[PDB]
Amino acid sequence: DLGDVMEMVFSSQGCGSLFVPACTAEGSYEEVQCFAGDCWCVDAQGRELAGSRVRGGRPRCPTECEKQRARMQSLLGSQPAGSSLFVPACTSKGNFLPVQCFNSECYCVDTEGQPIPGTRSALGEPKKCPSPCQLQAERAFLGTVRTLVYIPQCSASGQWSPVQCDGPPE
Amino acid sequence: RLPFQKLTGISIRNKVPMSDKSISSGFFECERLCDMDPCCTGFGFLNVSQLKGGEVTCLTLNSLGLQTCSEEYGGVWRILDCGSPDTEVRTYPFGWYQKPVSPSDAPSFCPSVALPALTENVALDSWQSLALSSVIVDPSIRNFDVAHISTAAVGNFSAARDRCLWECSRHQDCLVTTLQTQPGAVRCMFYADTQSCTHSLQAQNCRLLLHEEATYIYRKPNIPLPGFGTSSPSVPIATHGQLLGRSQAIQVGTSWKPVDQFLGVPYAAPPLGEKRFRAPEHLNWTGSWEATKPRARCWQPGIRTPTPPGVSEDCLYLNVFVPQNMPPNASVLVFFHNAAEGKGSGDRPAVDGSFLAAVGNLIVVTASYRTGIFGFLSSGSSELSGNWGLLDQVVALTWVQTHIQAFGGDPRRVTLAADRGGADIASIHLVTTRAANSRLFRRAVLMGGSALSPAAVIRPERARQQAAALAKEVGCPSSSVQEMVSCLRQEPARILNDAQTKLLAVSGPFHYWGPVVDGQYLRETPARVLQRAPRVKVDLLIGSSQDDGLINRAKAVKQFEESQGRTSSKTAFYQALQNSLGGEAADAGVQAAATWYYSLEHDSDDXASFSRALEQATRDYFIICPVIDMASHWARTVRGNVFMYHAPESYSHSSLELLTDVLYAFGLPFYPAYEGQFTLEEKSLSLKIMQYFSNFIRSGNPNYPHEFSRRAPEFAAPWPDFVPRDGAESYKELSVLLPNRQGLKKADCSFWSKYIQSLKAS
Amino acid sequence: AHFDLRSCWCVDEAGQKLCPGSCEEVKLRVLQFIREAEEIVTYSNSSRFPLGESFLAAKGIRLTDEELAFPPLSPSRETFLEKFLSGSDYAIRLAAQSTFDFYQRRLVTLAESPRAPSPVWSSAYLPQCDAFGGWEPVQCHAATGHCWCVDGKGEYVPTSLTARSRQIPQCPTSCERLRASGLLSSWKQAGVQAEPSPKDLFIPTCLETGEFARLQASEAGTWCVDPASGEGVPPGQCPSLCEVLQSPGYSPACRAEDGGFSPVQCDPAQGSCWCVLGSGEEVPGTRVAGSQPACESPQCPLPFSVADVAGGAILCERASGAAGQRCQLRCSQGYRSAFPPEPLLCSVQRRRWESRPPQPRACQRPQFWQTLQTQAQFQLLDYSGLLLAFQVFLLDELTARGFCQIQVKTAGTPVSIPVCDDSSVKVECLSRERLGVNITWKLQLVDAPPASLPDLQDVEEALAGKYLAGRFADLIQSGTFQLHLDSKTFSADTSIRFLQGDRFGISPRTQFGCLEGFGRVVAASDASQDALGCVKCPEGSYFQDEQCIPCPAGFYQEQAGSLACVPCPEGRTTVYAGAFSQ
Amino acid sequence: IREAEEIVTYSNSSRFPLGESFLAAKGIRLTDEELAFPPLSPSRETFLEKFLSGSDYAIRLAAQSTFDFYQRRLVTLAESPRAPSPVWSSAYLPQCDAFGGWEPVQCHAATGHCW
Amino acid sequence: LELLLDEIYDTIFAGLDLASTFAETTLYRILQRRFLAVQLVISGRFRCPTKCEVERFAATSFRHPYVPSCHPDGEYQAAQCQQGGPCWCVDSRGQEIPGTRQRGEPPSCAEDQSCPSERRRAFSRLRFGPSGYFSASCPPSIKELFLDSGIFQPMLQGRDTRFVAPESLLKEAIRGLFPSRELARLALQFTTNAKRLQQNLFGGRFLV
Ligand SMILES: *[C@@H]1O[C@H](CO)[C@@H](O[C@@H]2O[C@H](CO)[C@@H](O[C@@H]3O[C@H](CO)[C@@H](O)[C@H](O)[C@@H]3O)[C@H](O)[C@H]2NC(C)=O)[C@H](O)[C@H]1NC(C)=O
Ligand SMILES: *[C@@H]1O[C@H](CO[C@@H]2O[C@@H](C)[C@@H](O)[C@@H](O)[C@@H]2O)[C@@H](O[C@@H]2O[C@H](CO)[C@@H](O)[C@H](O)[C@H]2NC(C)=O)[C@H](O)[C@H]1NC(C)=O
Ligand SMILES: *[C@@H]1O[C@H](CO)[C@@H](O[C@@H]2O[C@H](CO)[C@@H](O)[C@H](O)[C@H]2NC(C)=O)[C@H](O)[C@H]1NC(C)=O
Ligand SMILES: *[C@@H]1O[C@H](CO)[C@@H](O)[C@H](O)[C@H]1NC(C)=O
Ligand SMILES: *[C@@H]1O[C@H](CO)[C@@H](O)[C@H](O)[C@H]1NC(C)=O
Ligand SMILES: *[C@@H]1O[C@H](CO)[C@@H](O)[C@H](O)[C@H]1NC(C)=O
Ligand SMILES: *[C@@H]1O[C@H](CO)[C@@H](O)[C@H](O)[C@H]1NC(C)=O
Repeated sequence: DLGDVMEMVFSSQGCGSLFVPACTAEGSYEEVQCFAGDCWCVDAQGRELAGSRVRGGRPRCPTECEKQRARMQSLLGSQPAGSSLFVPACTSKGNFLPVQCFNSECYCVDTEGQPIPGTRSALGEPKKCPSPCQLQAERAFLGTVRTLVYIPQCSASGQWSPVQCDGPPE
Repeated sequence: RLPFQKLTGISIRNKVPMSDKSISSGFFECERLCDMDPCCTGFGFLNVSQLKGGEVTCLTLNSLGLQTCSEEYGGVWRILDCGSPDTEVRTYPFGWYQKPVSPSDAPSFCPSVALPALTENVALDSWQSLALSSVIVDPSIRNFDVAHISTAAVGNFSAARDRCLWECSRHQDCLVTTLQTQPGAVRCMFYADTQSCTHSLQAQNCRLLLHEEATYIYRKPNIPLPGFGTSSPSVPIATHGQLLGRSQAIQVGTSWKPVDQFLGVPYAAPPLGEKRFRAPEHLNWTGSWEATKPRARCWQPGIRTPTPPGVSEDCLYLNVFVPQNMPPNASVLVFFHNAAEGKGSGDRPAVDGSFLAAVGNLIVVTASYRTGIFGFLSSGSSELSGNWGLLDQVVALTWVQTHIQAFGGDPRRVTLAADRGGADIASIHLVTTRAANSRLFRRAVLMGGSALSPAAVIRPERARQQAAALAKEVGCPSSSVQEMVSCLRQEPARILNDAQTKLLAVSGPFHYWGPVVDGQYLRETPARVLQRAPRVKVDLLIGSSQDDGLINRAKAVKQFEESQGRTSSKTAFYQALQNSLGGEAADAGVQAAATWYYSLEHDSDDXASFSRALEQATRDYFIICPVIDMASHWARTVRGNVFMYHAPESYSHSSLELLTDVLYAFGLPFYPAYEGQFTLEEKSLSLKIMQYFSNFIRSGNPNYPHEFSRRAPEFAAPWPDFVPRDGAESYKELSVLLPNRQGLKKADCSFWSKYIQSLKAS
Repeated sequence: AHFDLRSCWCVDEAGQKLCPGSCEEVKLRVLQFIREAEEIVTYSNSSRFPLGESFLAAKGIRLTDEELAFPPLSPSRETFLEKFLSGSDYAIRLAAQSTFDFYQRRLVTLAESPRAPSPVWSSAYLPQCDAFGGWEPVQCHAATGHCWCVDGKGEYVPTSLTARSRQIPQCPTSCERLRASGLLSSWKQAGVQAEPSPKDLFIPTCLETGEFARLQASEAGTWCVDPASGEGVPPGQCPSLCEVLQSPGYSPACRAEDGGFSPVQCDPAQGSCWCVLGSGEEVPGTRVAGSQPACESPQCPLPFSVADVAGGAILCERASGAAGQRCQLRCSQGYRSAFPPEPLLCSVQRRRWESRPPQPRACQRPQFWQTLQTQAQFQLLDYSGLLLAFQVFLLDELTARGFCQIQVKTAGTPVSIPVCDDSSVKVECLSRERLGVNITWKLQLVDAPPASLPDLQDVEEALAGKYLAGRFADLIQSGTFQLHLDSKTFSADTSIRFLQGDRFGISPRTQFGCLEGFGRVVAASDASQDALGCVKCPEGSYFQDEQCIPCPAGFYQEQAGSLACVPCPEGRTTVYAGAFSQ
Repeated sequence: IREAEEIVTYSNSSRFPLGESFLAAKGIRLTDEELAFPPLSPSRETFLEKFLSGSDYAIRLAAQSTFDFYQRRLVTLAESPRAPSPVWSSAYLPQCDAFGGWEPVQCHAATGHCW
Repeated sequence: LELLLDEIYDTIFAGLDLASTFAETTLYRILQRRFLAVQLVISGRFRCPTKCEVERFAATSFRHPYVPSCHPDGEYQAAQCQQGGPCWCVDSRGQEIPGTRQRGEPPSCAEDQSCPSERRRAFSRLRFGPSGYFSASCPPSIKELFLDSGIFQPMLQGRDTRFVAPESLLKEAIRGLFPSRELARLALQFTTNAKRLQQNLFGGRFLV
C-alpha cells in the first residue's frame, strides 16, 4: 500500500564486491568492517560512517565526547553571529578534557562529561581537578557495587600506582 | 457477486418480480429461490426497464454465459460489451451472483446448455501462438480487458478458445488474446500494444508484456497499410496521388530491420521569384511523386563560393522514415533541421532517421525550412512582416496532421524537435495561440535552444535597420519597403547570401535574423505569453551541450570572412566583445559586470584566449542559462512534464557538425558512412540514449516506452523529473555512465538571471 | 593449400592464442580454477612455502629469487606468487576455495565427528554444454537451486532467474529465440552479411526440436545452414549435420539414405564403439568398448499406436538366435526413465512384445532434490489398544512448543518454514510404560527462502542445528517434556537418538527426497553423487511410495504427477498397461 | 621475534593453508563455527589476529618470518651458495643499562648506524 | 464523534459514475478524513488505535499481570514482559515466539540481524566460482525517482517551522488520505494545482 511506499523511500535515504561483513556472536554487526585493505566503522544497521574509513589500518570508532562534539557543532551552525552555544572538548583519543567552560564558568567533569560537584569556578581562576586515576577508580567502586546488587589504585598525588591489584576493594 | 456487469448468452430458469418488497427482502427471496432449484447456478437481482424507472427483478439462471464488462478492468481500454442503459445492476445489492464453485456438477437431469455457436470459423493459423519465454509478467499493465466463460457453458477448451479469439478479431485495437483455466471458468484477457525490446550490441530481443501468467497466448500479426509490403512502397496522398519510396535494411548489433524511406516529399510550393519573402503556398502535384532521393538544402550563411549542387532556394521538403510492421497508430517525431553539409552525399540524407525509427518503433519526419534572410527578412511592419521560415514549419506540421495516418502514424502523438538555432526558432510554436488551437504537436524536444533566449525575437526597429543594411550592401534602395523588396526579389541567391554572411559576422555588425512579433502568428513576445496561465499541457525534453557556442555556430561565417580578407584586428576584438553581450543585451553596466565575471580582456591581441573567454561568456548567456530558465518556468507553472539533460564537453568528432546530443540521439555511431570512426562504447552509449528519446516521444517520459505500463527501465539508470527548487533541479548527464547530477551552472546562471536581469531592469 | 608442417594452436576472435566452442572454452577456465585451488591445498600439506608469504604478496611485496639466494625448484615460488600478486577477485575466490577444502579434508581425516562432508555436486558453477561445445539454453547451479536461461553465446537472459522451483524452467534454443523475436518486431537475420537488401533478410525456421532447419530462405533465395548453428554457408540438397562435420574427435560414419549418423559409431584408436541418436549425440549407456555395440532397432511395434519414443529410443541387440531379440529402453542424455530399468523381449515371429511392452512416455526430465529430511527417536514413559490417537497428541505438543516450524532470523519480518505433516510422528509400543516415538522433520525446498538460506548447506544446518534439532535434543535431555492427557502425565525419557542411514547415531543427518508427485530415480545412499534425483510421474503412470507405477490394464491417466488411475468406461478397456488418453 | 619464529614453526608442521593469510589481508576471515573446526591449542585465532590488522607490524612480521623460513631451508637442503648471516645482524634491539634505563648511545650492527 | 453535514462543501475529486456502495463514495471518504484529523488533535495520531494499544489499555484498566508494551506507532514491541515474571519475544500479532523465554534480562529479541543473512549471501557469492551469472542497498529505481529528483526532501521537513515529522506521521497521513492507488490516481486526474488539494479531500480547509 501507499504507506509501505512511504516507509521504503524513508528507509532508502543513504543507500548504495566480494565484501564479507563480520558479525558478532549475538548476530549484530561488528562495528569495524574491512575489505581489500580498507577499514571503516558501522552503525547498528551496518552503514558506514562518513569519516571512519582508514586505509592500511584499523580505525578507532567515535566515542561519547566525539559524538556530542559533532552534534553540538551541527547546531552552532544555526545560532546567530557572535553567539556561543556549548561545545565539549575532546582529546585525540576521544576522552573528555578535564575542564569544561561556558560563559566564563568552568567545571571539572568526569569521564562521562558530567560536572563534578564543588568544582565550579570562573574562567581565569585555576582549578584543581581530580586525577584520571581517581576518576576511573571511583567509577569502578560502583562498577563493583552494581554487580553485587579490581578497582584502580592511585600512587601518591593521584598518579597511577605502577603496581595494580585485582579482586574486591580493600 | 460477480465483478462483471454484462452477461451474454445466459440461460434463464425463472423471472420473479420483487417490486412489492424491500430491497433487503427481495434479495433474501432471490437467494432462496436459487437454493430451491437444483439446476440454478446463480441469480440476477437487478432493475429492469430502467428507462421507465426500473422494476426490481429476480432472475434465476442455469448458465451465466460470457461474463464481460468488469468494473475492475477496462478502465483505459475497453473492447467488450458494456453500457446497457435499460438495466441497473451496479448499485448495492444489485448484481449477478454465482453459486459457490464446486467440482461436483449439477444433477444429471439438468438441461444441457451451451453458448450459441459462432457464425463464422476461426483459422488458428492466422494467429501466432507464443511460448512463455516470449512474455514478461508486468502487473503495472493497464490497457487490457477481461472476459470469463462459464466452464459449463462450453463443451471443451476448443470452444472457449474460438469464442475469445472471435472477440479479439472483431476489434482492430485488440492485438493479443491469452487464455487461462480457472477452477470455475476460462479467463480470457485482451491486450493492446504491450511490446518490450531488449537492445544490445549483439541481438535485439523483443517480448510481450502481460498483466499475469496465462497458458495459451495468441497474437494477431500486423497487416501492412495499402501501399506497403514490397521494396517499392507507394503511399496514396489524399487529393494528390501516389508517393513512391524505397526500402532500406538497417543494422543495429547483429540484427537487421527493414525501414521504408520517402525522401524529398514537398510540403509547399518552391519559394522562387515572387514567392521569395512570402508565406509558403500549397503545391498542387498529381500523379506519382518519386521520393527516393534527398532534395536540395536551403541557403545558409557561409555557403562556399563554388556553389555545391545541393544548395537551392527550392528546399521545402521533408523525409519520412517508416519501420516495417509496426503496430497501428505509431507516435511521430518531426525534427526540423537544415544540414550544413559538405559530407552528405546526393543519395543519403545528412540526418538519417532510420536508426531512431527502428530502435524506437516510431515514425521519424525530418523537414527543412527557410532560415537567414530568406526565412526571416522583415521591415518591422505589415509591409514585410517576416517570419517566413516559421510559417514553413507550421505548413510542414499541418502536412503531418493531414497525411501521417497513410504511413501509419497517429496525428495526436506528434513530437516537435529542433537543435541549436532551430530550437530557438521551433520554441516559438510553444507560445503561439494558433499552434495550440491547431494541436500541431503534443510534445517538444529542444536540443540547445529556448524561447527565453535573449536573441529569440528581433525588435521591430532593429529589423528595419538590418533590412536597410542588406539593401545597401547589394545595391538596392532603402527609401520604400515596397521598392526595396522588389529589388531584393530580382537578386541572385548567391549574391544575397554573400551579403548576409558579411553582415552576420560578430566582429562586424552582428546582424542576425530571426522571428519578429508581427501581430498575426506571433502576437506578443514569448516572455509575456509565458506569464499567462497555460491552456494545454506539453511535455518538454530540453538540454544543451558544453561544446555549443556562438563562434562554434558561426564557424562557416568566420571561414567566409577570412577568405574575404578580414582578420581579427583590434576593432574586431572590440566589436566581438560589445556585439556578443550587447545590442539590447547590455548597457554600460552589464558589459562591465560580465567583463569582471568572465575575465574578458577587451584590449588583448591573443584571439585564442579572448575567444575562449568570450565563448564561455556567451554560451551561458545565450544557450545554457536560457535552457535552465525555460525548464524552471515549465516545471514551476505546470505546463507539462520537464526532463533536462546536459552533454559534457567532447573532443572526438569535431569534423562532424552535429553536436554530441544529436549524434547520440540519432544514432550516428551506427551509420555505415562512419564505420571505423566510433568505439563500441560510443555505440553502446548511443543505443541507450536513443531509448531515452524514443520513450519520451512515445509516452512523454524518457523512462517508459508505454503510457499504460510503469515497469522500471533496465537499459540504463532512471531519468529524474526536473523539480524547480534549490537542492533539486536534477538533470541527466550524457556521459558513458549516464549519471544524474544536480544544479547545472548554478553560480553562473544566478549571475545572468538574477544580477544581470536586475541591472537591465533599472 | 592448407598444408601442415608447423606447430598449431587455437586462437580467440581477437588473437588471444586460446578448437573449443564457446561453452567449452568457458568450462575449461572453471576447471583450471579448481585445479589451481587444489594445487594450493597440495602445497599446503607438504610445506614448500611460509604461511605469511601470501599476506606479503597481498601487500605488494614479493622477494625476488636472487635476494633469497633460493635455488629454483620445480614448483617454483613464481607459480604460487603470481596468483596472489594480482589482488583481483580471481585470487580472492582462489584463496577462499582452497581454504575450505584444506579444513574440510583435515576435519574429516583427524576426526569426522561433527557432521557429513558436502555433496560432491555442490561446488563452483560449471557451465553445462551440449554435444558440440555450445551452450545449453538452461543453466543451473545445484549448490543454490538457481536456474536461468542463456542465449546462444551464454549471456544471461533477463528475468529468467528462478530459485528452487519444482519444475526446471524451459528456455528457447537460439533458433527459437531468433524466430520469435523476428516475428514480433521484424528484427531479422542477414543472408548475404555484406550490404544486405531488405529481400536478403530472413526469419530463421526451426525444427520442432529447436534446431535450425537445414534450408533457410529469403526472397533472394534459399541456402543451407549448420543445424547446430545457423552460421550456414557449408560449402562441402543441403548437407546434413554429419555431412557438415564429415567434411567430435573421430569423424563420424553416417548412413547413405539421408546422411543421418550411422547407429554404430566408433573410435578408430580407443576400442570404444557405441550408439548415437538421430541427432548424433551419444546414448548415455551404450559405450560397449567392443565390437558390435547393441544398436539394433526392435521388430516389435510400440504398445499404443505411438510413432516413436520421445526422449530415448529402444536399442536392441543383433537379431537373436531363439526369437528373443533382447532389447532395452535407453533414454537420451538429459533424460531419465521414470520407471525402473527393465529387460524387454520381442517375438520376431508373433511380431508382438512377449515381455511387458515398453513405455513410450517413460523418458522424462530429471529435477533437483526437492525435500530434506531428518529423523529422531525418543521414548515416552495400556498396550493392545489404538495408539494412533497418541500420534495426533504428540504432534500437537510438538506444534505447541514450536518444533514444527523453522524461524529464520531475517532482517525484518521472519519467515516460518513448516517442517511437519500428519505423517511426522509414528509411535510403536516397546515395553510396558515405555512408548517408542519417531519424529521426522521434512522440509520442502520450495519453502526455504533463498534470500535467508542461500545454499543447500544453509538449509541442512537450519534443519539439523540449534533452531530445530539441537533445540529439541536439549529439551529431551533436560526432562521437561511431558504430555497432558486427562490429568495424566506422560514424561519423556532423557535419551534421544538420530537416524544416520540405518545406524542410529548421536547427531542428526539429513536425507534428500522428492515431492509428492515425483518418483525417485537415484538411490538414497548415492544422493551425494547425483543431484538430479526426481522425475515427475508421466502420463501413463501414478505415484505410490517414491516410485512411478504404470496404469494397470483397464485404467488410464492423462495428466502427469497424479495419485490414481481413472477407470475406462464400463463398455471399454485398454489393451495394454500404461494407457495415457481417453 | 618470538612471534616471527612461531610463524616459521607453524609453517613446517602444516596447521594452516597457504592462502589464509592472503584472505586475512583482504578482510575476510572464516569463523570457527562455519568451518566446523574443533578448536586446537594453537588456535586459528592466534595466527589470524596478527594478519587481520593490516598494520606495519604485520608487514614486518610477515617479512621477517619469510626470510627465516627460506634461509633455514636453503641451509638444511643444501648450503651451497653462501654463508648464513651473522647472528648479530637482526632487528634493532634497544641497549639498556643495568637498571632498565636507556644507554645514551644506541647502535644497529646490521647497518653500522649509531645515534 | 458527531459530525455535522450542514457546512461541508462539494469537491472535484470524483469518479465518472456514482459509486456502487456507500463505502466507495466521496461522502464516506470526507467523513473518514475529518474523523482522522480530530483523532490527530485529541490523541497525537492520524489513525485509530491498533491491536496492541487496545490490549494495553484493557490490561491497565483491569490491572492484569501482563500488560502488552507497544511502540508509539502502534506495533507490538519485540520484547514482552510479565510483572516480576518471565520475559519473551513476540511476533507482529503479539504472540509469543517459541524458544525465546528468558528469565531475568529483557530478552535478546532479534531486531536488526541483517548481518548473518548478509554474511551467508556473501559466502554463497564467493563459492559460486570465477565465471558465470550469479545466483542497505537501494531498491530499484527508488533513489533516482524519489531522492535524486529532490521530491522527497521538502516533504520530510517543516516549512518555516522547526517541527520535524516522525516517519509514523507520514505513513499514517498517506494511508488515511489515500486508501488505495486507484483513489490516489483519481485525485491526480482532477487536481491541477496542489493548493486546492486539502479543500477537495476534506470538503473544506479542515486542518486549520
Ligand atoms: C430500482 O427501481 C426502483 C423502483 O422503480 C427505484 O425505486 C424508486 O426510486 C424513485 C426515485 O429514486 C422513487 O421515486 C420518488 O422520487 C421522488 C423525487 O421526485 C421522491 O419525492 C419520492 O419520495 C420517491 O422517492 C420511488 O419511490 C422508488 N420506488 C420504490 C418502490 O422504492 C430505484 O431507485 C431503482 N434503483 C436504482 C439503483 O436505479
Ligand atoms: C471558523 O470556521 C467557519 C466555518 O468554516 C467552514 O468550516 C470549517 C471547518 C472549514 O471547513 C471551512 O473551510 C468552512 O468554510 C469560518 O466561516 C467561514 O469562513 C469562510 C471564509 O472566511 C467563508 O467563506 C464561509 O462562508 C464561512 N462560513 C460560515 C458558516 O461562517 C470562519 O471563518 C472560521 N474562523 C476563522 C477565524 O478562521
Ligand atoms: C521408527 O524409526 C526406525 C528407524 O527408521 C524404524 O526402524 C526401521 O524399521 C524398518 C521397517 O520395519 C526396518 O526396515 C529398518 O531396518 C528399521 N531400522 C532400524 C534402525 O531399526 C522403526 O520401524 C520406526 N517405527 C515406527 C513405528 O515407524
Ligand atoms: C469440442 O466440442 C465441440 C462442440 O461441438 C465439438 O467440436 C467436439 O465435441 C469437441 N471438439 C474437440 C476438438 O474436442
Ligand atoms: C487509431 O486511432 C483511432 C482513434 O484513436 C482509431 O479510430 C483507429 O481505429 C486506430 N487505428 C487505426 C489503424 O487507425
Ligand atoms: C598430507 O599428506 C600425507 C602424506 O604425505 C597424507 O598422509 C595426509 O593424509 C595428507 N593430509 C591431508 C591431505 O589433509
Ligand atoms: C621441520 O621439522 C622437521 C621435524 O618435524 C625437521 O626435521 C626439519 O629440519 C624442519 N625443517 C625446517 C625447520 O626447516
